[PDB]
Amino acid sequence: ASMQKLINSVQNYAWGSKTALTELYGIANPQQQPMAELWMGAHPKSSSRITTANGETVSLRDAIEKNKTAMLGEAVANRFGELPFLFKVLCAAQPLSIQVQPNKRNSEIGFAKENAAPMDAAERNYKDPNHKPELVFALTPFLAMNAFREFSDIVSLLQPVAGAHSAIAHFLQVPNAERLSQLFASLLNMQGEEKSRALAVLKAALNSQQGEPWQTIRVISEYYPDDSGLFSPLLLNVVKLNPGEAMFLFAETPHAYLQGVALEVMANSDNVLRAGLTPKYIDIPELVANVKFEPKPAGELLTAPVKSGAELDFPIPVDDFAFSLHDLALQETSIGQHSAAILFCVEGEAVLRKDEQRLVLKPGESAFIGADESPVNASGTGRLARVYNKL
Repeated sequence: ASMQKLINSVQNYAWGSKTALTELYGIANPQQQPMAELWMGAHPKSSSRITTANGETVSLRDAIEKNKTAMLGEAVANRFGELPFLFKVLCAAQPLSIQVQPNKRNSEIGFAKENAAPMDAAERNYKDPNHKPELVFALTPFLAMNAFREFSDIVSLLQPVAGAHSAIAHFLQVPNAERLSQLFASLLNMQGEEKSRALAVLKAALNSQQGEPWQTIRVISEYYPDDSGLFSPLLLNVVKLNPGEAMFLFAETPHAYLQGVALEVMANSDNVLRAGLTPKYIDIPELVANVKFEPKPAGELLTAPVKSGAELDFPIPVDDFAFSLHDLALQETSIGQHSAAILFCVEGEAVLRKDEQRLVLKPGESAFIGADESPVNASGTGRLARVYNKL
């Protein structure tokens, strides 16, 4: 088959929505399980599968291993040696942890620092030496946090909780990167009476303070009542993405997914440094060494796409992946790339054609197109999301 309909894995993590994938796409869930992530790719823990001329399904990862140049293209093959991204539908029924991704050089350093002394333990920050760029694209209204607010923005939000902790008063007297870093670390490091004081003062402020981000803190607090993370909407931008909007998650920058359904594209790494809204241990010094305490203004948070014909590209400052949306109509458009691609039906209904082969995708279904099989022609109605490499 020139085009391969994907059989995909759904991770049933405890935080997933019991309904989102069913409401959006008709995906069955009779056991009423939490369906947290739908994986499109070649991850070894749970690769997508494809069907052979034969009738057998095979791992997409194994099929790529067997024919890398043909499937990935020479460029991706020689640079990555594998499908360099994982593509997901994320369906957060509750807020998730704050995270930070180290950049490439520090991932390499950290990965070698740690090898020299316990793989799947919980002081293991670097499970690998790859970086982890990500893009999120909203499928329903998507509440997230991303990056530090402008300092005057933080100063204004902290005033009502100045008495919460002395690190707050400290930042207020001189609101700079250094004191923001001390504040961030002190908040995460709070214990016992120090922490309960800080949390008591924050909970009370929620009665005197209306609107955002206070409202966001209320939402988080239903799931994380004793977490120092509750201060983070006062330091970090809270953003509500409308469906069709995207944000690229830069390295060294805190972020969190709080509510709603999105597509996510990432490079392949299981590194994560957590920075709150988690019960796990956090290595605060390592976290701090990997955060850029530089404000990001709200106007620069969303990725500005570029529209050319039926294609809306989302420019990504990283090589690991690219991402585009394709408006479908009756007349075919050619969708071609020098890499492997995964095409995913966001809404409507797509007919892919490659010569005589016709493959129909309904919303939520996806197909893999090997490098040797580009281009394919698309028609129908709605939109197709495409993940690929521009290299």
